[PDB]
Amino acid sequence: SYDRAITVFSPDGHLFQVEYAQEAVKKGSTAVGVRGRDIVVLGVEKKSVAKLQDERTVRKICALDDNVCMAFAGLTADARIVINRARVECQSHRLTVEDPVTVEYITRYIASLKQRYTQSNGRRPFGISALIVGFDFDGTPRLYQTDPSGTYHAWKANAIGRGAKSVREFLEKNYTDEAIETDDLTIKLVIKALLEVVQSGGKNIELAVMRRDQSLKILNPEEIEKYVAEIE
Amino acid sequence: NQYDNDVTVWSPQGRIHQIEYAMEAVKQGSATVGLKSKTHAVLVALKRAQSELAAHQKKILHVDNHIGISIAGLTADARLLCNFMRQECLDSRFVFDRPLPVSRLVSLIGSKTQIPTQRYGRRPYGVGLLIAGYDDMGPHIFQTCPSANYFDCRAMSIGARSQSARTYLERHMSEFMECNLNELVKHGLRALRETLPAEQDLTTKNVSIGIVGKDLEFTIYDDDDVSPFLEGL
Amino acid sequence: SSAGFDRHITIFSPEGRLYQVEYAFKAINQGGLTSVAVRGKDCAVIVTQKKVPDKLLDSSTVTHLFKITENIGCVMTGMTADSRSQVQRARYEAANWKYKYGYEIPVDMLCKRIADISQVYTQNAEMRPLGCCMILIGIDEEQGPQVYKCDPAGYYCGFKATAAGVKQTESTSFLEKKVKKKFDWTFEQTVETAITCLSTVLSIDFKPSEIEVGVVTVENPKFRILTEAEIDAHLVAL
Amino acid sequence: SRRYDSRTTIFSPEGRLYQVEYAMEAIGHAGTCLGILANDGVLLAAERRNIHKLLDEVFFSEKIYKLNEDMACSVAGITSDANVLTNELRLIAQRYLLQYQEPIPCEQLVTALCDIKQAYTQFGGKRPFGVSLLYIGWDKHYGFQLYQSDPSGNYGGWKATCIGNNSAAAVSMLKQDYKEGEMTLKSALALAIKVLNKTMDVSKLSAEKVEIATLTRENGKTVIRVLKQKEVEQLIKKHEEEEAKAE
Amino acid sequence: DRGVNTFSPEGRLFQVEYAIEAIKLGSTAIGIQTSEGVCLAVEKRITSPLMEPSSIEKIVEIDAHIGCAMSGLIADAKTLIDKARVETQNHWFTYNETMTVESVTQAVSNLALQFGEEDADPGAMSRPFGVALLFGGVDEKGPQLFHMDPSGTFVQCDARAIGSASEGAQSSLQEVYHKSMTLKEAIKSSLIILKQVMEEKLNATNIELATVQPGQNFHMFTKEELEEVIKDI
Amino acid sequence: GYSFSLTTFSPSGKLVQIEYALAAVAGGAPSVGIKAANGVVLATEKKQKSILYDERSVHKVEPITKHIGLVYSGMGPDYRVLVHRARKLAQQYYLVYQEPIPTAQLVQRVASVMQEYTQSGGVRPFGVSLLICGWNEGRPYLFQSDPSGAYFAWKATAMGKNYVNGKTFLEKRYNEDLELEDAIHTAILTLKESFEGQMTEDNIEVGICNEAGFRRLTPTEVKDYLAA
Amino acid sequence: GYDLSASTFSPDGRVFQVEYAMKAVENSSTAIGIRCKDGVVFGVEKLVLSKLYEEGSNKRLFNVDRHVGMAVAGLLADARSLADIAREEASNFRSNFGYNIPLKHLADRVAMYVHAYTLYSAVRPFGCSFMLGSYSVNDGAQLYMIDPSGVSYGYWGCAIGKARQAAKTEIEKLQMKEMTCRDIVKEVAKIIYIVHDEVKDKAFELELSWVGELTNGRHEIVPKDIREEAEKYAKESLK
Amino acid sequence: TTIAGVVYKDGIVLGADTRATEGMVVADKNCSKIHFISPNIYCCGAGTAADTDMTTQLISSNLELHSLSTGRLPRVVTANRMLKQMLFRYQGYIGAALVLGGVDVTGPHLYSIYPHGSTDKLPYVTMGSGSLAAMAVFEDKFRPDMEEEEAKNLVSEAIAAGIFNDLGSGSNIDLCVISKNKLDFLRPYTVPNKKGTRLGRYRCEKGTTAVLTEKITPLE
Repeated sequence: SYDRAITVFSPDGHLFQVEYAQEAVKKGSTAVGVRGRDIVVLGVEKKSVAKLQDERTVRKICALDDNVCMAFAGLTADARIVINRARVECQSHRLTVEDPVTVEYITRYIASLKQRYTQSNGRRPFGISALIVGFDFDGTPRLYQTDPSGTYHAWKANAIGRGAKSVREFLEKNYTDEAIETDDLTIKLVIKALLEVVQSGGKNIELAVMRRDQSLKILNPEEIEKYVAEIE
Repeated sequence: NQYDNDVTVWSPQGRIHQIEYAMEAVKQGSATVGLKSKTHAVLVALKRAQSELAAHQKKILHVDNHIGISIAGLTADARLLCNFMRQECLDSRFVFDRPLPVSRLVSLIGSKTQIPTQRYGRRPYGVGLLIAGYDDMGPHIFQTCPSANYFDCRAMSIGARSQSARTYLERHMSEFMECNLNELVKHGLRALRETLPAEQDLTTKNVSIGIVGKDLEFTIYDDDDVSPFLEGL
Repeated sequence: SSAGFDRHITIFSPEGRLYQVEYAFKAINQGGLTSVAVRGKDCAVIVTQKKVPDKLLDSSTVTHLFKITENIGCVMTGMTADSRSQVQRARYEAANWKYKYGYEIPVDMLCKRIADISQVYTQNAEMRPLGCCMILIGIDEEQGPQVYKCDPAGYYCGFKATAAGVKQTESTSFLEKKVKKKFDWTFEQTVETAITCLSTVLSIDFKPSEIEVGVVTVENPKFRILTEAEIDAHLVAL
Repeated sequence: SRRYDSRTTIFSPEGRLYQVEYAMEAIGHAGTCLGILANDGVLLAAERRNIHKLLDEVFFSEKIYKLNEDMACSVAGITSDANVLTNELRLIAQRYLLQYQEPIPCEQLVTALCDIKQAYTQFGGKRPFGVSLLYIGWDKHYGFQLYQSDPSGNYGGWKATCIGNNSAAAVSMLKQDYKEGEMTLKSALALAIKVLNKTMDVSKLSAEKVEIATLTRENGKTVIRVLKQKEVEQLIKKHEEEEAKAE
Repeated sequence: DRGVNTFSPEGRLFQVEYAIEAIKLGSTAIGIQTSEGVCLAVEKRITSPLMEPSSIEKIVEIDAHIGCAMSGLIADAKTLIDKARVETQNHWFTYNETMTVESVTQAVSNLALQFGEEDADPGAMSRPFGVALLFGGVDEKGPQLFHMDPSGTFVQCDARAIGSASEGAQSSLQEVYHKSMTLKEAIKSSLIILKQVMEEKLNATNIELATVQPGQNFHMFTKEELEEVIKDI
Repeated sequence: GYSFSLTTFSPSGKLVQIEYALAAVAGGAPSVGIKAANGVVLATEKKQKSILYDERSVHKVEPITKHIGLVYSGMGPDYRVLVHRARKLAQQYYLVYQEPIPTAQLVQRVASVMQEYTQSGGVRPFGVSLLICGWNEGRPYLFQSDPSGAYFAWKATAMGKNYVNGKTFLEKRYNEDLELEDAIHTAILTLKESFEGQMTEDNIEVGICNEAGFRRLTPTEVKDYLAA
Repeated sequence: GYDLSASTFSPDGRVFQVEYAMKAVENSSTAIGIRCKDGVVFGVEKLVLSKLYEEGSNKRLFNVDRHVGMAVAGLLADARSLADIAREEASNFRSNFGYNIPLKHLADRVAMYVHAYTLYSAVRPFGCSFMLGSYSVNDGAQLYMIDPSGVSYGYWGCAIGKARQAAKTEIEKLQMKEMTCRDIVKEVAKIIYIVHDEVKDKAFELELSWVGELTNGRHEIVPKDIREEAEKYAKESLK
Repeated sequence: TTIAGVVYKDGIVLGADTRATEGMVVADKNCSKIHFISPNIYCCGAGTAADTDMTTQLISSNLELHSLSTGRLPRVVTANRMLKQMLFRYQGYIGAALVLGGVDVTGPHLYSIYPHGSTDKLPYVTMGSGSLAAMAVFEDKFRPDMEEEEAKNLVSEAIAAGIFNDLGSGSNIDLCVISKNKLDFLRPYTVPNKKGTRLGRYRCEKGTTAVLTEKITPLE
């Protein structure tokens, strides 16, 4: 087996591999999500299509289980391993507890994996950051962001990838209790945040809204454009 | 340049540079001392004061009834090597089913310290040790170098300003043969006072003294139990 | 040239020369000795120098001639630390033949398995190629005398007149000159031929104490060392 | 010993991997291969870099390396690394037959591979795969499929794309000539040569330097048949007649 | 460039010297040991208002009578808190008694400085723990407060200041602390120092308090009871 | 053992290590095979710097199986590794399918063994370019295995020193209608281009593979072919 | 960078890590022994660093087996390492064959273990050099050395310490093969006292042991009665 | 099953039946109990056929590396110490009973290999279920240093003696002859009895069988 020291301490206490892992996800796609009232809205940005690509395989937004659905940004490869692992653990809690997972219990496991690979020998740290949305047994919306350092935090709204700080500035200003009440305004808030970074116009994004009754269904591009003419 | 960063590289002078860097960690730290008399052996350990609010340190551990140890330098490998003696002394009651002679204990520790020195990716234990024990041959005082070398001393001091402490040991060494329970710690206290700064003083709070002997089992004495032993200052 | 780790470990040089193998060629020169062997028809002889610089040395326990098997001896030139390593190995190789395969191992199969171990060194940077060169003699039921050599490079190529050590280069000129006369001086006196080699290039003419000779014959297939008195029997002939 | 380690798994100060960056340079100098997804089926193409005459071909193909009864691949890169990838896919695709007993979907097969391709880019301290290859196949649900697997393990669906040398200008020319839904098995064969003529230095191809295999379904079963040299040469002449009329 | 185990001319062990420098970049936490109990206050350092403060807890419950406090990197902290929760239950596995606070930090400090890059373990730490931990609880010996060194050194501290504000705060703790202080007096006196070192405005939102009493198990103060102390300051 | 690879990609992205591996084969003993209609002829140059060497032991052309044999250009000990491997990979076929192994099958197994030492660390690649020939399904087989592990099907190729110039004479005169007897003549003429010396019956080891199987020619039988 | 590795041989075909380890003996105090008719006498000059050491500490005389003793030189750390290793083949050889291990045998076993560490760079090669000796009916007096590279030579005499080539100068003229065990003690200490350095070094302790017919083939330390005869003879010869 | 062998002047002779019976019912009358080890050395078999089969090829490939690496001819005693080494590892689980014989540089050698690993050296040995009746013939007419035709007459007389006695042997007699140079192997050496000619005709006319469904798939 390969046993070597990859992530080691430096002067001031910085970790190079942990800091360099963030540089990968900051250069990826921009993923934005908002925690609403009865609905959670999440969407990602697509680089390019040019009619030659299958829109199914380029999807960043995935589904860990019925209640919890996770999307990622940045390097796509590493996310494939986590999603394959997490979906196994979505059944593990349903196995023992006989209840679906919460947004925290699926995040702790994903946070625990990133911790182990920022420390243990021979394994490089994940260069990915994910935004996990889901509802509890009571339908309370929850959003827990995962970090490549292995920690996690909660957010009403936040962005990852390119322009994550610029979009966060737009989210703090326009977030109101009236936006989370109206399903439209909740969806419109996410679209306006995604259109700020995109200067090319059109629809470069794949928008998916996950409700309670009839959970999540990915919105068709015509349904996405339906809300573009209203905000234009 | 490329010598100091590897454990198994031999210096052009023929020594191990890593052992030279392993001993410096022991030479810099809290000071401890130990002694042995005819029927008894007494050790004195100074607990370095980091702040007035917090407790100073813990420099002494209980190995077995007839064996005890003081530690210096790093606490990590200290308790590590202690856990060895914890199991080895219990193995003495398992296999031999008697008190383990201290002469054999220094050989087992030496075999444990030599393994990481001879392999790649393994640092030598950076913890100096001072062992006090008793057997049918009488009390003994053994010094454990951070290197695999084993020492046997009548007296010694491990810590900062240990030269002045050894200087005091070069005088009364002849008087250490005949002493009672009071004169034992009497030499030990003033021995530790030589390592203390000129602006400090030896009190009951910063002193920890283990005592093991023929009819006296090893027992750690806190600031309260050392009151009758400091009256000779 | 040396680019990066070429010189430090075993990897392809820009010319693919395997510098570590070339550095092992000069490892035999550290001993400063020389060993020669020449095979006859019904006999085989090994004549090499035994240097005793210190009178405190025990001449019986210090030798380059070791018993390998009943019918096969050996002489080695190089670092004694590397020398003694092949001793137990070649014994492990031959005893595995006598147990599994179940009979006496030929010099060909005994020296072939040695190169299988030596080739492991060239491909692994963890372990260094040994600088010892083995020279074995033995009597075969068909080919008769068998002289095979294993170098640090892993060549089991068999010789007729053998040379080793620092003088291995110039000593061939004495041996290559023998291609005229029949079979490179193949007699029952071949013992005298190998003695002449070492004395010719070094211009010494060793005494009976400085010569050690193993011999295997059709009459005596077992490997045997000759006493200093028996060495003088050949020395008085010249 | 850390002194002799090249540190392949360390991240760059920009967040990349030096071994994965140079892996794309490998396939950049390798042979050019392309593929087209159509309604009637799926095809491929390859530019053989060996023009020597005495070279033979023992078992019908060279770089095709049929993966299973339901699909094959096309590789551009080091032939060595491309040989193990075929050995691994043929196992996993048959491990599907074990665990499933259906035809394996092209989306599921590329998954299990690109997940194994990532391990060498993650742990083990070993160099990654230097082969960026393609897939042609058919499944029960989405039908004919074409995928592109990078050396890093990130794959995506492609209707028309290119790999190997000059894939940049290739794909740029495929955007104009491709049509969604109107691609048949025939017209897609004739369009593939147009790119192969501009990429290759010579004006015309001898059909020996190229190999085209067709994948379609007939009588409820998928049939994979490599086009014979006569079938390729006759199809090249059809493209030669169109070039004379267009000028 | 260097191995996992390397000593300098001091022989610190480089990696720990760099691991301690990571604690100085973490949040500030100050515990206080009084006769009534031990209070723990940790600054959350909320970056943006959209962050939910209820999801971040740097003070977690370990045993019924024993809590936890962390500072610096939280990533490694989420491990030991799961390990310490086992160690507390490991004492219930045998002795059928509440685990002494002394043996808690004592057992958790054993895993400190267990690492290596050569044949150590199919997986294990490639770097030591860069997290500082403050453990506290009330046992039959009374309330106690401990501190953990990345080198594994554990020490009992009446009042300890860690984090980015640790410099200059330990000098302030010596003046304000006494032996007659009650639990409520230590609470208010702690937040006053925390309010000065905080760059933002201290309020019931970003502050986290917990108390342990001999008659009351581990308990936390919600935003209501937190504001009561804020109003008094 | 070092787990990390000793061979990594260049910034150019050609692997460096196997690129320097071709420099080793370019300096080894040349070997030229020829594929004929009824069989295959193999002849290599065995050079011995002195008569002191014994040529009744070392064979550059050694039988792998009954119907398959192997000639090499490159390092001696690296070739010894392959001989033991090529013969054991065939026993994995023989113990299982109880038939003769196709040459196309045996070479592809060697191609996988070539790569394991190029990628995995602690081990260097092989510096030997193999040439394997066999007779199966009534068809001749002549292959060449590069150090990288990419098998190339050849008819008449050239290895060793001046292998680029070796293909010259082969491309000049080569006929597919030739038979086993006619192919032996052209096999010597290729090595006869530049021998840097005088070739004799002991300076060349010839072998053939056909319906009769694989074997080697004694120095006496080769002398008949040395009359030209 | 040829020095750094264990593995490497330098363009001259020389292993530096063994040579760098060989210098560990030249920096160590003198320990010598003499091979006589009825056995072999061991001796060690033990440097006293401080007077606080208990008498008999830092013991350089190891007892390997009933007929085999050990006198170690160089670093005491690696000396004790091969001590217990020498106790392995000692307890092994008798657990299988059932004999007291002949010194020729044991000299082969420990030589492979020392050489096993010179092949790899993952371990540091042992630089210590220790002496072994045995006396038996068949073998008689036997004295062998184990080099830091794993080389084993037979010796009629031994000179090891800070002074090596200078110590064998007086060992050059002995004629001890005409003398018996109890008469070697006067010759041993006589060589030890004259090679001591009174400038850098200050005080030393004399520890002597031998195996012979008077000991019935048992390895034991010389009693103080005969030990005091050293200073009563060898010290008087110093003048 | 009855296998036997003898040692004549210039070589040895092996023999075996063709009858392989599963339980009390005959299975294969074409079965070959004699197997090929090396060109100069062959081996017989008895007991469990499948166990002897695979064991034969396990040792056969091992001698292939031998003969090819050594370049010389394999020896009888060589393969003999392989069988008892492999059978001793299984402590008698494998019921393979083998008879090994051949001509090496030393000369003719014949061995008897028992399942437990016991090996003997004899000029004649008999194994199998009919090893008893077959041994009785060798205990009578065996003469040292016989001729080639004298051995084939003695062996075939012993095998046929067991065939006419033991129930597990018959249907044909197989022999093998190995000399120092020439080699002779005749599978169908002697057929003791042949099947009688059928009197009536059991052939049924086409269409007498009821067929429900029929499918025909063409091929190239």
